Amino acid sequence: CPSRCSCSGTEIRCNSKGLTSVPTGIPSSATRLELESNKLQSLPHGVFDKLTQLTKLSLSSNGLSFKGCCSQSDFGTTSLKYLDLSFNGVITMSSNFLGLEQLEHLDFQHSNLKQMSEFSVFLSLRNLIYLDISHTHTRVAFNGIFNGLSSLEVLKMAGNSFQENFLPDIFTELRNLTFLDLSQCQLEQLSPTAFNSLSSLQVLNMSHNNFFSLDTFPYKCLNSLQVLDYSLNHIMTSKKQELQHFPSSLAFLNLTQNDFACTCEHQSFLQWIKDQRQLLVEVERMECATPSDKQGMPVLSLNITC
Ligand SMILES: *[C@@H]1O[C@H](CO[C@H]2O[C@@H](C)[C@@H](O)[C@@H](O)[C@@H]2O)[C@@H](O[C@@H]2O[C@H](CO)[C@@H](O[C@@H]3O[C@H](CO)[C@@H](O)[C@H](O)[C@@H]3O)[C@H](O)[C@H]2NC(C)=O)[C@H](O)[C@H]1NC(C)=O
Ligand SMILES: *[C@@H]1O[C@H](CO)[C@@H](O[C@@H]2O[C@H](CO)[C@@H](O[C@@H]3O[C@H](CO)[C@@H](O)[C@H](O)[C@@H]3O)[C@H](O)[C@H]2NC(C)=O)[C@H](O)[C@H]1NC(C)=O
Ligand SMILES: *[C@@H]1O[C@H](CO)[C@@H](O[C@@H]2O[C@H](CO)[C@@H](O)[C@H](O)[C@H]2NC(C)=O)[C@H](O)[C@H]1NC(C)=O
Ligand SMILES: *[C@@H]1O[C@H](CO)[C@@H](O[C@@H]2O[C@H](CO)[C@@H](O)[C@H](O)[C@H]2NC(C)=O)[C@H](O)[C@H]1NC(C)=O
Repeated sequence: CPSRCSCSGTEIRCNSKGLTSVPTGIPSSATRLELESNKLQSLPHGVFDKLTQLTKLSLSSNGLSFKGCCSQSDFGTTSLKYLDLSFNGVITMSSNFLGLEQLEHLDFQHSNLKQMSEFSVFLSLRNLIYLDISHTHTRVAFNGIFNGLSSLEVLKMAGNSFQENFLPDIFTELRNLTFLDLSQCQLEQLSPTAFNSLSSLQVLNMSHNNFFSLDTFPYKCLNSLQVLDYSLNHIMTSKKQELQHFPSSLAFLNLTQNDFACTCEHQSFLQWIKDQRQLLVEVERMECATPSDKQGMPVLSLNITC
């Protein structure tokens, strides 16, 4: 077993050891390798060339930058199923996962991704089930960003942003999605058809965007949806005057910490909000932001009159 590592079968873990270099003598038989929470600032060229049996690799939480990710030439193996490069430096995409088509789990969270959003870099990853590109300084504009991800079930993309603060139809190929995190993306508007193909979606996180309205129409097709998180937006009205119901599958609607406008101008919307009581969570944290004389009051404890 390499120095400062723990070995079990073909698995090697060398985590939180303050390592500045990759341990020497890692055997070619290794199938899983974790070097997480260390101080690796660079990897010598072809350091992984002998690790041809690797199915799992995590380099999470180091100071690594990749001038050309990601390919079998970068990691030696062509049988990688799990790659975690989260909490690192700059990751530039020069190769579209050449030789890494077996990937099932991919994590880039809190690393600065470059040359990804303008292209369809995931085109070959027909087996990918989990993708995390949260907080990657990604500006979404090109609609084909996720082309190829037919099998995807979990998509986390929190802490990014969209051209024109607009959510386009970027999920149309992702029919197997069960979890979608779009929180903290500065969103203000969405395509009415953005979620129409997502019949298996169970959790949709829209928390801490910049929406001023809430409607039921974009969620009409979401007949597997259980949790809808709209906390921390600026919701005070709806596009449509006549709001319907959310899908019957829905169990939780989070509207806490929205800047509700408790005025006669929004009597109808607020009445509809009251009627969603059985869906709502922590109702004490649903408070009026305006007008001044009602600021801080729980929305459900108010009867607005004109
Ligand atoms: C927010 O509003 C609700 C409902 O609004 C109704 O309030 C009543 C008083 C009336 O003006 C009506 O036109 C409104 O639509 C308030 O809930 C109601 O509270 C009153 C007073 O406690 C209840 O009245 C009582 O009714 C029973 C018979 O049902 C009588 O025996 C009593 O004498 C008494 O009059 C009424 O039942 C409540 N409504 C129901 C059934 O939930 C609520 O208090 C109010 N909140 C505030 C303070 O803003
Ligand atoms: C708005 O309200 C919803 C519903 O109460 C909150 O959703 C909750 O979010 C947390 C954190 O994501 C979930 O906890 C997670 O649970 C799974 C196990 O199911 C576990 O693997 C994770 O480690 C984590 O603990 C929780 O399940 C979820 N609640 C429900 C009922 O779905 C949400 O946090 C609220 N939003 C904000 C910003 O407060
Ligand atoms: C989407 O998910 C479903 C599972 O709900 C996949 O369908 C299964 O596919 C396997 C073969 O890999 C079959 O053995 C199962 O019988 C299928 N389940 C049923 C009953 O439909 C489907 O392949 C996934 N789609 C993609 C493109 O990955
Ligand atoms: C939606 O995303 C937000 C973050 O954008 C989640 O809220 C955070 O939850 C974690 C627990 O995993 C806490 O450590 C943070 O303090 C929370 N942050 C905020 C914004 O208060 C939220 O849990 C997500 N919702 C769902 C349903 O998963």
